[PDB]
Order: sequence, then C-alpha cells, then structure tokens
Amino acid sequence: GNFGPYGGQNVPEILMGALEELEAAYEGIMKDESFWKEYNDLLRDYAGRPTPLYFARRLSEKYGARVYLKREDLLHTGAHKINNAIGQVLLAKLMGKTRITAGTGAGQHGVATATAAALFGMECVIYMGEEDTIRQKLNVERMKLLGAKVVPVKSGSRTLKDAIDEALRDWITNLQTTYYVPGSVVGPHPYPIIVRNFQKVIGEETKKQIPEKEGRLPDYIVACVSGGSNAAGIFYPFIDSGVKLIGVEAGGEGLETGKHAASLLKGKIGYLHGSKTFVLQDDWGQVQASHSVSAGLDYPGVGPEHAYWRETGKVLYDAVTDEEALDAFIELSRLEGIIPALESSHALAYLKKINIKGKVVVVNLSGRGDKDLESVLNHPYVR
Amino acid sequence: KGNFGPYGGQNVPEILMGALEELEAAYEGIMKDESFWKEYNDLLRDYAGRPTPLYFARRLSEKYGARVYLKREDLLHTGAHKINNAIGQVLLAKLMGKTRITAGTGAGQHGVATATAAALFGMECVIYMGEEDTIRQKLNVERMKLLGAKVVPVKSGSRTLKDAIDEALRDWITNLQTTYYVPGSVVGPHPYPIIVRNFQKVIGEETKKQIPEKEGRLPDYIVACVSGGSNAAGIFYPFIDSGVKLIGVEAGGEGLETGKHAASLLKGKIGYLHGSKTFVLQDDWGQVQASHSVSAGLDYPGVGPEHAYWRETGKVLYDAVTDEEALDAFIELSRLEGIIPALESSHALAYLKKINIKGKVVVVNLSGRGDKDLESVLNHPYVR
Ligand SMILES: C=C(/N=C/c1c(COP(=O)(O)O)cnc(C)c1O)C(=O)O
Ligand SMILES: C=C(/N=C/c1c(COP(=O)(O)O)cnc(C)c1O)C(=O)O
Ligand SMILES: Oc1ccnc2ccccc12
Ligand SMILES: Oc1ccnc2ccccc12
Ligand SMILES: [K+]
Ligand SMILES: [K+]
Repeated sequence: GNFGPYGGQNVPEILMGALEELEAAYEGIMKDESFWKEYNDLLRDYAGRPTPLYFARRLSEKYGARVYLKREDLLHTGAHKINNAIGQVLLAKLMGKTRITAGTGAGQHGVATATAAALFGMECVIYMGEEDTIRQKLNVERMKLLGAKVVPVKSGSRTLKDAIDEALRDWITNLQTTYYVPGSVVGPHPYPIIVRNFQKVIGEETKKQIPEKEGRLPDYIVACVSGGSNAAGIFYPFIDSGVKLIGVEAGGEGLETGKHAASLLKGKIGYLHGSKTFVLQDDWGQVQASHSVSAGLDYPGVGPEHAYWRETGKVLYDAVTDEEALDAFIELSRLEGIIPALESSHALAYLKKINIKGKVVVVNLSGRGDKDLESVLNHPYVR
Repeated sequence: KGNFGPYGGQNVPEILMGALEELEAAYEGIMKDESFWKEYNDLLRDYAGRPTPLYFARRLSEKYGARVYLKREDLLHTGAHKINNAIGQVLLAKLMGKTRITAGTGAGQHGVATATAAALFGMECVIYMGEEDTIRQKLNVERMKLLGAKVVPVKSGSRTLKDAIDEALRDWITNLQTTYYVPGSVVGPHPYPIIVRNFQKVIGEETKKQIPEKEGRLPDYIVACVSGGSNAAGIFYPFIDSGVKLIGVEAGGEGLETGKHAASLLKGKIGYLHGSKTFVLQDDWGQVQASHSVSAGLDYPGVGPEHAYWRETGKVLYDAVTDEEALDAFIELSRLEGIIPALESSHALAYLKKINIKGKVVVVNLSGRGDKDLESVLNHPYVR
C-alpha cells in the first residue's frame, strides 16, 4: 500500500491484526461475483447510478468553453460519499461486524454511513466536531432519524480532524464488533485503495460518457481535493491519458494567511491518521489546524495517492480562496439552477483560472449545497 | 375537449380566455414537434436525472410479506417529481416568447422546481407562498432566493397553498403579455391539466418498462399520494384499464370525520376551483373550506378533474390515511431502508398497512425526499 514514498500503515500495533483481516477480506470480495452483483444493483437502484454528464449551456456560454458537470449531486444523500459508504458497510456486514463507526465534517459522510448502516441493519456511531454540528446541522438531523448515534467532539479544533481522532479511538476500543469507515482516501493501507476503488466508478462512467458528447477525451477534468476521494474517483481512469487533471485545494482566507487547508501546496511530509503523506504542520512537526469556509475541505491532510500523483506530475494541483468558492456557489445557482456543495464550488471557481476558450472541461460536481445554504448567506462576503 | 366526463373545462373570468386559447394552440404545435421533445428529453436525462430507478425495498418487503418496489422520484434534481412539469412548461414558455414565470407553492417543491427551471432558461421568476408554509418549509425558501426568484409571502386566508395560487393567478391576469403561469398540479383550466399530466406520465411509462424486468408481469397494486394529483396521474395514466389496482391516497389529516383534512375526492362536493369543475371541500352554502394536513404539499381543498373522472368511472380507487399514519410511515422508511421520504409520499407508504398485500407485487410512487420535513416531523407532538 505504498504510492512511491507515501502511504503505508502507520498505526498503533494493535491495529495491524485488524488491517490484515480487512486486507484479506477485501482481496476475497474483489474476485466475488456475488459481492459486485449486490453492490452494483444497489448503486443503480438505491443510489441512482449512473449519474449524468450534464452540458452546462449557460456556464459554457459565459466562459466560451464546453463545460460538462459530472452530477454526483444527484445521488441518494446528495454526495459521492454514498458510493464508498455502501461498499464498505456491505464489506463490514460480510465480515461479520455488527457496528459501524466513522467521523464526519460536512456531515455528508456521516449521513451516507448512517444511511448504509440502516440499509444493512447495523449499529452506527458517528463522531462530528462540535463546530460542524452547527454549520451543518441539517445533516445532524438526518443522521439521528436514520438511527445513528451522533457524538459531538469538543476537543482541539472541534472539526473533522478531531472527529476522526475520536472515531479511531472508538474503533480501537471496539475491535470485537466495529468496522471503521473512513470517508476519504486518507488512512492506513488498505483503506486508501478500498475507497478509491469504490469511487473510480465516477471516472469510469465519465470516460464512457464524454466521447458520446464530444467524440474525444476532455481537455481538462477539475475536482476539489481535501482528503481526495471524489477527485481520485474521477481522475484514476484518466491517469497518463493526456487529459489535464486539476485538483483544487481549499485556500481559505489565502495561502499566505495561515488559514487554509492546502496540504499539498503548503504542508510537509508527515504522518496523519495512518498515512505518510502531506500534512499541515509547524516547524516542530506538530499538526496544525486547517481552515475553510467549507466544512468538507477543513482537514489538514491529503490522501497519499494524491501526494504521489503530485510528485510524478500525473495530476496538477492548485487552490482557490473562500471568496472565490462563494462566488462560484452563487454563479452555478443563478446560471444553471444547480446549488452546488461549497466543496465542489472550489472546483467550479477554478474555471476562472484556466485558459479554457474552446476547451472541453469536466467538473466533478461532488454534491449538492443544501447543507451550505445558511452558512453562505450569513457569510460577511456574501452579505 | 378539456372535459374528463363532466369534470374539467375552462371556468375562468373572460380575461383569461384569450391566453388559454393561445396556450392551447402553442401546445398543439409542439405536440408534434420533434425539436421540442428532443430538447425536453435531453434535459430530463442530463439535468433532472431520468430515468429514475425502480428500487426493491427488501426490508420493507419482508415486513409485509409482499414484494414492494419504490419508484424513486426522490432522486430527481430538486428532490421531487415537480421538476418534470416545471422543465416542460418553462420550455414551452420559452418557445412562446414569454420572459417571466409565475407560480404558487405549498411544500415549496414546485416553487423551487419552477425557480430552478427559470434559472436554467434565464427567465424572471416570481413565486407566491403561504406565510405558514414559509415557516414550515424554510429550507425551500432559501433555495428559491439563491436561484434568483422573488418569493412573495401570502398572509391572506389560511396562509397556505390555496391562497398562494389565488395570488399567483391574480399576478398572471395582470401580466398576461410577458408572464407564463406554471401550475404545480393537474388542477386548473384546460389545457393545464392535460399539459401537466402529459409531462408527468413519463413516470408511469418508465415504470411500465421497468417492472417486467423485475417480476415478469404487471404489479398487483400501484399506490401514490393524491392532493392535486400530478404524481399519481403521472404513474397511473399508462396503467389505466390494464387490470392493475391503482390506488390514490388522499390526506386524511386528523380524521375524515373531523373536518380537518384535505380529502377532496372522498369528502368534497362538486364545485369550481382555480378554473376546474371538480370536487372541492365546501360547506352546504357553496363556500370553499380550508384544508388541513401535516404535509404542506397535500394541504389543498381541491383535486384534479382527471381524478374525479377516474374515481367516478372506477378506473382508480381512492382512500385516505391520517396525519399520524403518515408520520409513522415517514419514520419507518427512514429506519428500515435509509430513505427519508417526503411527508406527502408517506401517505402512500402508510397505505401498505391498509390492504392485504401478502404475496402481492406493489409499486409505490416515492414522489419526493423528506429533508424539507425533518424539523416539522420532529417537533410534532405525536412524534415527540
Ligand atoms: C468531510 C466530509 N465531506 C467531504 C466532501 C468532500 C471532500 O472529500 P474528498 O476530498 O474525499 O472528496 C467533497 N465534496 C463533498 C460533497 C463532501 O461532502 C464529510 O462529509 O465528512
Ligand atoms: C404542493 C406542492 N407539492 C406537492 C407535492 C405532492 C402533491 O402534489 P400532486 O398531488 O400534484 O402530486 C406530492 N409529492 C410531493 C413531493 C410534493 O411536493 C408544492 O410544492 O407546492
Ligand atoms: O475519515 C474521514 C471522514 C470524512 N471526511 C474525511 C475527509 C478527509 C479525510 C478523512 C475523512
Ligand atoms: O397550482 C398549484 C401549484 C402548486 N401546488 C399545487 C397543488 C395542488 C393544486 C394546485 C397547485
Ligand atoms: K487538506
Ligand atoms: K385535496
């Protein structure tokens, strides 16, 4: 589970037995026709796959380009997270586990996990930073109705990083019964591989859909990147194809302000939540608090596969600010009638940063922005 | 003809007759135009997300000893079947040269769907909403603002859907040259009930193609909630006279014998409402009465004339469930399947407990998702 020098299994020793068990089970289902039948049936009828690739005519006219939106916002629960949550909770049920735990920032992973746990009849305990239980309270309501226990985390920054800390402590305390579901491609092997392999359906669909619209591969594919699961899913089938793959990190108040979540652009090599990867840290190796207007991107690390792609030049990375993402959120609502997630709005904001006159561009619309409605309107820049 | 047996017609002030004949003429022109349906079908597929899946609800099927399938209209863009009609009508408005859209809304799903379509086509949009539904469906009020629409709250009358539609029709009458009125249901003067039903019948045409690949035959039952009746008409129409038992479920409110409900077909009388001769909740003196329902989307005192005709000729069966039965089905689908249904659709799901379906194949129209209803459902005394 190494992507060049990145990745690995950097965990307390007690977890190695659990990770070896998970790796053996996963390798078992990768050749199991019955797993992929039930999983693909649920993706189609329960989640709503395949998602359409939508020609955004008014957006295209504004930029003089051909802009297509991969509509992951149309999935059940409203975000790409459901592709991963269904697959992993199914794997957990097949392994004999009876309990699910996870951390969540925007609440989209928590809702998707609680949804899969209700579908498969499993106990579910979701950890979420206290600050995020307010900015994304609508998702807290959904989780409780779906039968999950929501535990607010008041430690540290009280956001995603600290929720994951608590979920990992829960997992270690409950290894007998509990399967830990990471929401992104960050974690000890085999988790980054498992999550990416559940999300690459996005890129595989996109790869079959775009020739039907333009007769060729796109010029650009743009996706937002915090941990990196939605971007890994759409990028993976296109690696080394010649398409320009652009991952967009959260620039927060600005890359020079110290208030951002741009791990690849501003972090250093380090260890976080099981992975050797790029992490925002001070000069003494202490992990720093991240910041973003988007709770989903508010995380100080990045997936090890993206650190490897950045190093080898297979994917290009940049960042946009809070204000640029807010402008793109408003722009898509007005021009196309689609309210995007504030996470995905970072990708849409990057349309202003590339020379795309006459170019074919696919933007990964990773989720819908109903959860962000209150925080956008109350933001001082929008007011 | 615009008449479903004795129901329907164009019972409107004279000032609207000209606009309705122009609308009927324009609609007949596009009914044979392949350039219209190519653009409309492409938008349904890539923008709204059609076709929607037919989902086998395994845990729900186990509870009732049946084979229960959900038609997942909740997975459409904006989260409800209303988008099918709103896209088609705003497209018609574009081809007619209109520049402004107006409508009324109850649950906010039609207001959001209409504002969404107006944004897509770059049109001015003005939505009217009852003041009560402004506070009970506040999530949809915010969506409409960011989509670029103006939302006018209505404090008149019962401050719900009926009064909002009144104001929207008043808006249309005073803006007849630039404004296209988008009804949210199969209620209104001809040709609107036909137009709305012909946009919604894609639900049933898809269902008719999907159910044989799951069961090799037609279902025993198809169940859908009914207020105005557009989602039920959409799924029922391709199945009329097919031998399938078609069941429309009206809002029973606090009980059919309490006077606090919205069951127009079961407890209304023949009357005129918003252009249609149909069944309307009224007193013995012919005065329309206020409806009531825990669901804002079903809180309407009339019903579409095609459903009045279907009930009279026996082609569809109609019944009701109470507010409490709807809330139970809302919680049940959330816990058992991980699907949070609209409170409107929950009336159809609650009816699974009211018929003998042991060993039967049942399709339920899941007309929307219920994220808009979470605050209302939790704070309800029966749930608390
Ligand atoms: C942190 C969360 N959200 C992640 C997220 C992200 C960022 O996660 P990835 O970088 O793993 O795609 C992007 N888009 C949407 C709609 C998201 O919900 C969470 O839901 O817990
Ligand atoms: C009254 C509205 N909609 C009602 C509605 C209904 C009732 O409308 P029809 O009887 O026309 O299907 C059913 N299902 C959902 C999800 C709904 O939102 C409105 O949004 O204004
Ligand atoms: O484990 C996780 C759950 C939700 N979101 C996450 C984002 C980045 C890294 C890990 C995550
Ligand atoms: O005209 C309408 C707009 C929205 N909803 C409606 C529900 C029932 C009957 C008419 C309606
Ligand atoms: K990050
Ligand atoms: K009614």
